[PDB]
Amino acid sequence: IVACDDPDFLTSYFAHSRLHHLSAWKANLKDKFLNENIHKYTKITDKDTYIIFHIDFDCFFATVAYLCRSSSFSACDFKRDPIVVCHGTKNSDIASCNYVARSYGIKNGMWVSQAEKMLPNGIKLISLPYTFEQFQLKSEAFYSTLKRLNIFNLILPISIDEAVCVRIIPDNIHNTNTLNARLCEEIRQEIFQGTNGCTVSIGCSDSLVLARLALKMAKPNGYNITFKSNLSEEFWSSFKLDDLPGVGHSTLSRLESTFDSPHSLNDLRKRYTLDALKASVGSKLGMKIHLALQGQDDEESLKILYDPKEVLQRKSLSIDINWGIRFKNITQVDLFIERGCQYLLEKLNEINKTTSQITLKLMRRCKDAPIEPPKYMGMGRCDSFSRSSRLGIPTNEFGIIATEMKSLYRTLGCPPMELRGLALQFNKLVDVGPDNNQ
DNA sequence: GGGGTGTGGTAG
DNA sequence: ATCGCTACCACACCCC
Ligand SMILES: Nc1ncnc2c1ncn2[C@H]1C[C@H](O)[C@@H](COP(=O)(O)OP(=O)(O)OP(=O)(O)O)O1
Ligand SMILES: [Ca+2]
Ligand SMILES: [Ca+2]
Ligand SMILES: [Ca+2]
Repeated sequence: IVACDDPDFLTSYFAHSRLHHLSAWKANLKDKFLNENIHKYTKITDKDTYIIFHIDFDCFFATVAYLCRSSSFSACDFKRDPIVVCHGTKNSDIASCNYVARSYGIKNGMWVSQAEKMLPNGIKLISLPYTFEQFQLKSEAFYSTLKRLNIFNLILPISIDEAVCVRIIPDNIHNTNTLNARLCEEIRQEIFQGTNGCTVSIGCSDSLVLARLALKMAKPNGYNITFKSNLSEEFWSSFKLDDLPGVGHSTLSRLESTFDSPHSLNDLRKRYTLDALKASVGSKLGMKIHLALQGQDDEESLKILYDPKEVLQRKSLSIDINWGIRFKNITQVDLFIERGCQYLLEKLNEINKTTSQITLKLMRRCKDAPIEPPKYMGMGRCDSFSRSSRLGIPTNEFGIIATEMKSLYRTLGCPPMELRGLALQFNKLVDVGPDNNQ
């Protein structure tokens, strides 16, 4: 039990937080891409022709947590039991669940107590603990396999368990689906072997957006090849609106309110007009969804193909702690800001950078919300407040940054006992080169 | 056109 | 108990 006023809190929270791990793993994968390719341009151009293989472990955490589960939990079958990965017993997030559990309607992000109610009396919910180190070792095997194949002009990391692999098809060369299905089946089999029993699915197409939908269609433990030329009403009628990239819960609600609750991408595409779409969800997102409904990528999503090094370059750096924040006085808040600043500066120094703009953001208990929320140590219902500050010259100096961060906190007027969450952000970073003279 | 701010949204 | 992170894109409204 490490409390937020304990010097070890940040270490212990990050050690347990799957969302921290996902974000740290992604950041390390992007920096490794930059280093591996530091002397390899490997350029893709608008005139070039390519195929995308979008590869993703099926229920990654649940599959690995099961394969490596301790003897305390020997009594469960992956193919017949509803398995979830989570920390606790009641208001604890399901990090991952297996397709059996999903068959009952259970979803990642659900609380355990909610997913228990969805099980007909008789079947038992099996909760496995996280196995963070093994998640990363299986991932290592995965990215190693992908590299060893020497069949992709570009291997873009998406997350610990997900990558977008680009193969250039030269104008002279003739591609067949015979070749694609075999590349698909090789990848799936090598990864199954290299990871001791983990399965991936694969979407294969000639746009990023379609490969993504093809991969959704292929799950679980399969692969799907759907090119622009293969599009059909049958295909579109198989997807929900929030299967589209960029359509999260708020965009879904606006789409359902605007276009009379479509229930498939076929409904949406038979009903929309571009302008009504941009009116409902925004101009750029509107155009993106419009092009997506043709199977086509937008300008922003193509940039990762044309200049992946610019895209994967880190432009800001931050920490967010919105769980376990219970402080009594301004002294302990200041100490915590200081610990956060030191952590962020250690990271900033590891990447040889300075920052010229910082932000403090906080979560303050809603005036009518309970002091202790439903979730143990949760932030509960909160109001967000944020303030930023431009520095004089770029810096990595703790005295400048931590003092300004503590000043920013004071300007937001949040009593320490009402504090439920803090983010510390370095919004602009500057390169440190060999010449640091004035 | 540029830059400025604080907020909202998405994603594994 | 329980570990509700974090990068980056977009927008609204603001300065001349
Ligand atoms: N909040 C979260 N959002 C997404 N993934 C999360 C989250 N918390 C934990 N995870 C885990 C679930 C996975 O094991 C891993 C990668 O996420 P993701 O690929 O979306 O899910 P998944 O592999 O369990 O299911 P799917 O087969 O649908 O991809 O991260
Ligand atoms: Ca996955
Ligand atoms: Ca994934
Ligand atoms: Ca989506």
